[PDB]
Amino acid sequence: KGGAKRHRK
Amino acid sequence: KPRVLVLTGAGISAESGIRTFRAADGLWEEHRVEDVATPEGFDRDPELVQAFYNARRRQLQQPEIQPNAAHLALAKLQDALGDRFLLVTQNIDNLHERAGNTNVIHMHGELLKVRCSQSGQVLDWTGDVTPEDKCHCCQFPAPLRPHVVWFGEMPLGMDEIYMALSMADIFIAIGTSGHVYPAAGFVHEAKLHGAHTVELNLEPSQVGNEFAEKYYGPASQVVPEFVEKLLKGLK
Ligand SMILES: [Zn+2]
Repeated sequence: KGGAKRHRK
Repeated sequence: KPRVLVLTGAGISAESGIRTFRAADGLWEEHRVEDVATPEGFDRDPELVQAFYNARRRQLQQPEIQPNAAHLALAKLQDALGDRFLLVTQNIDNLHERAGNTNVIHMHGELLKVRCSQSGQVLDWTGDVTPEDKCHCCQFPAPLRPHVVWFGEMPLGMDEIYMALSMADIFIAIGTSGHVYPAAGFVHEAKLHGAHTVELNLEPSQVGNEFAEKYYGPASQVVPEFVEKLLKGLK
């Protein structure tokens, strides 16, 4: 769960 | 008695001398995150990316870099709570381990580890990675990469983390910016499953308003103060 590491924007 | 889950981010290690991506300009050590923390970036210029992690890995082990009082407080918190405590960190440093914490979940990996690009086997590794450094786990030796989760990759330990998010009675996020997902969404999951949520930070995070209780200031003062308050409260 949670999806991949990603930055907001 | 309460189950306590702590999530730490880069802020906790700032007083120790470790910097991170400051989303104001989206630069980490004056590099664009695209170039030093994505699979594409590593595909495009592996020499630069390996050099970048080599520099970070060397800097982490310099004598001036030490756990600070916030790290020590979290080790005291684990000592007090034992199996009812879990520490998850976004950080790739080893300052929690140096402070005395054990069983730390490094959801974004560890700067002092590398990974076989073929088998996925993980090695402790304190020195530079050069192109001559290949794995010892494969018949056909494969290049090693930092065991660091890049943007676009799946974080580590997520099943255990989500389990702890549900199980927690108290969720404390320390030194997080609120801009890096999925970690920045953990507070929502914790709240969903009934935890009391606490933010300890130098600067309020993007998601700070979702937290029930919050204290701001230098980590080395705020985190020990909160750990003392919590342990007194627990008796
Ligand atoms: Zn291998």
